[PDB]
Amino acid sequence: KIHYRKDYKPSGFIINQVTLNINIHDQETIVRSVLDMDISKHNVGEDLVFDGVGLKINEISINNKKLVEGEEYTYDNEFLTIFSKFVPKSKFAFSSEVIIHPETNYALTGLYKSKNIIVSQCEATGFRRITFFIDRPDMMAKYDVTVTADKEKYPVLLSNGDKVNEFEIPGGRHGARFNDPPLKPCYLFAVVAGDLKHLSATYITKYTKKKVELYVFSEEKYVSKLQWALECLKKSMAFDEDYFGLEYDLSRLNLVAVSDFNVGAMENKGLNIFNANSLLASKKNSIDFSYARILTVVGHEYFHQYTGNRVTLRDWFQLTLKEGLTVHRENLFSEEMTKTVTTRLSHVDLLRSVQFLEDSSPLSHPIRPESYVSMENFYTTTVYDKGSEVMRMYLTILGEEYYKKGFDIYIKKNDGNTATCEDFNYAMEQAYKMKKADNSANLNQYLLWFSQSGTPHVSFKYNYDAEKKQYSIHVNQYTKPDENQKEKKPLFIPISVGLINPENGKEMISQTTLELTKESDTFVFNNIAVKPIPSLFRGFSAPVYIEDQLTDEERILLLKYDSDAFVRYNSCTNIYMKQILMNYNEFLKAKNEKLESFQLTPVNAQFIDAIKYLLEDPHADAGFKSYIVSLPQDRYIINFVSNLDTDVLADTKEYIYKQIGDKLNDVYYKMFKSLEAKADDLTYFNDESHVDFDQMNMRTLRNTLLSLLSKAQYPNILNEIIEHSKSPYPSNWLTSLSVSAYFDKYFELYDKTYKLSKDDELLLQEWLKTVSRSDRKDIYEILKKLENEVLKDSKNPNDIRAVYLPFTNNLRRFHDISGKGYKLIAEVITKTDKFNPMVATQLCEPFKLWNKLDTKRQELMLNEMNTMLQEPQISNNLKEYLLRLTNK
Ligand SMILES: CC(C)(C)C(=O)N[C@@H](C(=O)NO)c1ccc(-c2cccc(/C(N)=N/O)c2)cc1
Ligand SMILES: [Mg+2]
Ligand SMILES: [Zn+2]
Repeated sequence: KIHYRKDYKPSGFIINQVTLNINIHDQETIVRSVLDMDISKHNVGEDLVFDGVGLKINEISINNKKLVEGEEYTYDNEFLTIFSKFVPKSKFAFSSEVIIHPETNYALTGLYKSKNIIVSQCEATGFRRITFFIDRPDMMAKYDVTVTADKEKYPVLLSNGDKVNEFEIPGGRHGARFNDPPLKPCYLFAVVAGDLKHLSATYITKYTKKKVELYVFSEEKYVSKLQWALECLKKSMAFDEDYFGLEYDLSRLNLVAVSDFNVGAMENKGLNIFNANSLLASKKNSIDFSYARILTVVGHEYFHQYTGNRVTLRDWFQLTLKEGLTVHRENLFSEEMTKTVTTRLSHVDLLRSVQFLEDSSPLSHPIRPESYVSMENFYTTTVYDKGSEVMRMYLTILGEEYYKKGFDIYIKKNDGNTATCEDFNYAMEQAYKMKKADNSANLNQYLLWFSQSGTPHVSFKYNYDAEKKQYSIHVNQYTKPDENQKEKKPLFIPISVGLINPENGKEMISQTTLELTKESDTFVFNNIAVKPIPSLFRGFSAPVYIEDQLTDEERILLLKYDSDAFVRYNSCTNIYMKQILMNYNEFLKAKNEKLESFQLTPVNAQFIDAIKYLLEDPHADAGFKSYIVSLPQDRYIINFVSNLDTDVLADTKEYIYKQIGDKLNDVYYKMFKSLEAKADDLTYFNDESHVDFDQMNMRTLRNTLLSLLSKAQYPNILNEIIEHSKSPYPSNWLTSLSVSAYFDKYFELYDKTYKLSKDDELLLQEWLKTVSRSDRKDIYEILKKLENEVLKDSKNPNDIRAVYLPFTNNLRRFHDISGKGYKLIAEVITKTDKFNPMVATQLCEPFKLWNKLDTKRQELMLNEMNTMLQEPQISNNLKEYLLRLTNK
């Protein structure tokens, strides 16, 4: 069935109180539930219909009268229908006892078992897999939850709210009662049982001086990997206090790591549950990225406490209101904590590669969709990351002072209530009126950011009159028509701009944000002493395709002398892209015309000189340096090429890398050697509280340079690779594995790094990723080895994703013209879909670009998708996803 946003209507029923008894046993979990219910004003005497998926009914009742199946109710394993004539017309109690088995729940939705932990996951529609409920976010209720289990196996019992009772039970069992008086939607319900060890701390709030108990949990084996997460939690609480003036309102907050998790983490009230790879880390057993990952994910779930938990959603179409806004708050947090420009750059890099691809694919949708079949296919990079950019633009338009005012209005006005995207825009509009100093100013046009799909294209024309010292910027915006909107409307686009004097590299004007509200506009500047080079969309001030129309000479100057990190980064990107497009077409024509000889346009020499200039600047950011020596992501490039021949693009990249390498390899090597001391500094290796993001960036640079030098077969570089494998940092000795791919010492380091990784679950998954991403000619044989020797029949999403997803980024091998890469992944998708439809859909990501490739590869991918579609036992999740992707 298809749900439509305009069709929203309040339920005809009210659920005031939920009283749960969850009794966990060896071969079953018995769930007893009493729902104190009422009749709403929207009731028209309809049947009482509960959500309830895969529940085994022992008994159901109304006001303690046992109901008879068939006569008074029906249950089709999805909906429990109680005929209206048996439904009371005033306040009543609905009770039920059902049986579920978390032990065999491999979908990881509802209540399930992860190794030796019983854990729940209810967003979005997972609560209905635990007990009967009107499973929607506008059904707010109070929760009284009791959990019982075997004491030896599950000594630690957790749920939302305050633990009010702990008691022993005959037969070596024990129970714990949790009462949570504040109203909440059921997707925020959580329960955890297991042999958990913890680290703890006490946090005192900034303004009201409230004592908050912080707990982080994991299995005993990995308790030593919990410290950084605890630090991140404290940092998160501090930032929301310092930036937004928001304090935590509960007495206790628990973070819990589990090994089997479909996503990163979940913001269950007082009981945040994490993928282990997004909470656990140690410097000996984790790559550098884990530390940024944990900071962001812990921060993300914490910021949800206000934007998501205290102010909730009216319905699932408003998802971006809590997700886009929280990612935004998460990004502000991370930028403040890392104090490096690459943090912002990394988010732009992800958006413009992954989300832009989605936005131009058949899966394209606005951040607030008008319809859905599977809400499990709703949680997208569009909703999250474009949503975050849409939320961030409010800040750019209003400035920090008035944004904080607007955000405060939103929280104060909607605290303890459901809300919609209109509620947030309204709050922002109030601050906009204050800032603009007139009550006529509005943000009605801004709502189009929520409803209109596709990536806007913004192009520029420039003119300078030396006589009148007058400079103008003519701006045009354009969004391609798609299946969502035949006619696209102009958006409110904020363009943060600077003007650089090309003669001395100085700023010519103060900080300025151009407010483009029409299809096109001309912005004029007086008293401009000399023809400037425009610095456009500073900080990437809008989620758009930027077409600056600058010469490479101008882009080089910005790269060298502009103040804004993104514009420098983007100028470099634009120089690369122009080169990539030119060489691609040259290679393409040669292939098509079967030429015996042809010419390639060399890489701009002045550009190479500029890279060398920045690399040799001691005061330049190391992380920034790693970006400029790296070509744009393949998934970014494909947005600019029709019928992309992946082999030709691979040839293009290889030529460009070799050209730059032929001039800069000596510089690369010199830097790789000189960076070693600070990058691999071991001083704080045994201090899990000391995290230096600048240092980790230096390792990123070294490992990027090492990769370039290895591919280039730089003289005696194998020696460097061998010594690199002896480094204590996993980021280094895992890099040594992947860069050794070009040498016969590869399988030696394969065995060495495996032995180092095999005893840590998360580290082994990083090893799998490194092997999967290895630039090997025998990569298919290697994958077969991974399946037979390591992966086997594991149902762990982390294991499966680790083995297969990095390989799909192998431009040359995954897109083998035989189609065997497409066939391989499709088999894994179909296989995975049998027990975990959600992860199966995640594994479909490489097919998202299917209609952007050359016609042969289009046919190959389409055939595999249609083959998957013809699987008799295909899930609703996978089917709907593939149907949309293939325009059926
Ligand atoms: C930060 C990251 C995106 C990695 C994450 O962990 N997000 C979760 C979140 O919002 N935590 O607060 C997240 C991501 C997806 C989902 C979700 C919920 C329901 C369905 C689906 C789904 N079907 N994805 O394909 C995905 C739930 C939580
Ligand atoms: Mg403070
Ligand atoms: Zn979230």
